[PDB]
Amino acid sequence: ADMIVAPLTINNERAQYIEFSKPFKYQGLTILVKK
Amino acid sequence: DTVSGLSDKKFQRPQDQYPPFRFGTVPNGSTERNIRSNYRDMHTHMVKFNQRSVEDALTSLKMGKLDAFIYDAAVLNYMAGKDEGCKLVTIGSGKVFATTGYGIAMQKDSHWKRAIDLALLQFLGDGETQKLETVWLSGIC
Ligand SMILES: *[C@@H]1O[C@H](CO)[C@@H](O[C@@H]2O[C@H](CO)[C@@H](O[C@@H]3O[C@H](CO)[C@@H](O)[C@H](O)[C@@H]3O)[C@H](O)[C@H]2NC(C)=O)[C@H](O)[C@H]1NC(C)=O
Repeated sequence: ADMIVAPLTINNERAQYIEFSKPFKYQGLTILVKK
Repeated sequence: DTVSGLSDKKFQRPQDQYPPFRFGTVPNGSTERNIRSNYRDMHTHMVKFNQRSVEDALTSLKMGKLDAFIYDAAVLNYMAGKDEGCKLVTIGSGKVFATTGYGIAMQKDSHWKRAIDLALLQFLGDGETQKLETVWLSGIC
């Protein structure tokens, strides 16, 4: 592959071997509960 | 709320009999560039600005000089969070227009960017930015 166009999360483990781009959408982490 | 953001005809069309006027937009900073680049009609109408920072603008608003303030997100949120009683911003989850972020500016293509950036990613990774948020940026309301 030559590019990844997908919801890829930016973190320390990937930045050592990849040159990322500026984020295009900010997000966090939640949990799912049935209601 | 009274205004639906930058798409409301009140802002978009400054020709009302009751002309909701003079959002702060301290001149010759950053958001003024966005306003003057995208839609020139506010920038033409918008001349009753503030000559000082948010500190003077908030008291001017409280005194009734102007009824709307347009500025950054973090600083305005902090100002609203630290106040006697409360002055309410528009709907906060939707009050972040033209989303961006702070950062460090260096010289063009310097070798520090490789290390300081990864340090920042680490910092956001271990949660050490979080208790800084608790310590330095908090309010009662
Ligand atoms: C935005 O850019 C301006 C550009 O200089 C910054 O300075 C303001 O610009 C006006 C217009 O050029 C300047 O007026 C000057 O005033 C002095 C003293 O009255 C006069 O002798 C000069 O001939 C000239 O007319 C002035 O430097 C300044 N405006 C005022 C009222 O002092 C300005 O700092 C930048 N940022 C902001 C937030 O405005």
